[PDB]
Amino acid sequence: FTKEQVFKIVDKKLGDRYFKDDNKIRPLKFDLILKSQLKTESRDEKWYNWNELLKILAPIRPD
Amino acid sequence: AEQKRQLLRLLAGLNDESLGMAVNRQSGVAIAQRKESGLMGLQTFLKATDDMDRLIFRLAVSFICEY
Repeated sequence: FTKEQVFKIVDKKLGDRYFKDDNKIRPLKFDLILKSQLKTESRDEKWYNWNELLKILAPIRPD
Repeated sequence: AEQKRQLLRLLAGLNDESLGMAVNRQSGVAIAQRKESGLMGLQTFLKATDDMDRLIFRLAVSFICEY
């Protein structure tokens, strides 16, 4: 995957957080952990995580 | 005859008759919902219908974005 191929798929913030390089994704050996889950779309998973996080953070820190 | 009459419903995946429960399980269509699983025996047929619907809508989007 080239850099312009990556930036056509992901958002601008997700691309800018990783590339601070040499125009290539270079993951190391001890960097990633593989966790299995149910196949769901990314926006639905982020919506459920946002919902549980806002229901957790309501009594402890409202601001 | 009664045994084969029950086995006819068994062999077509209509065992675990919860279709009336399954259609009331599809009332929640709120924002982000899954299949809300009922049956298991007919799931091959539902999956083949899902894949053909995905191919149909890919071709329909390719026609709409072109004509």
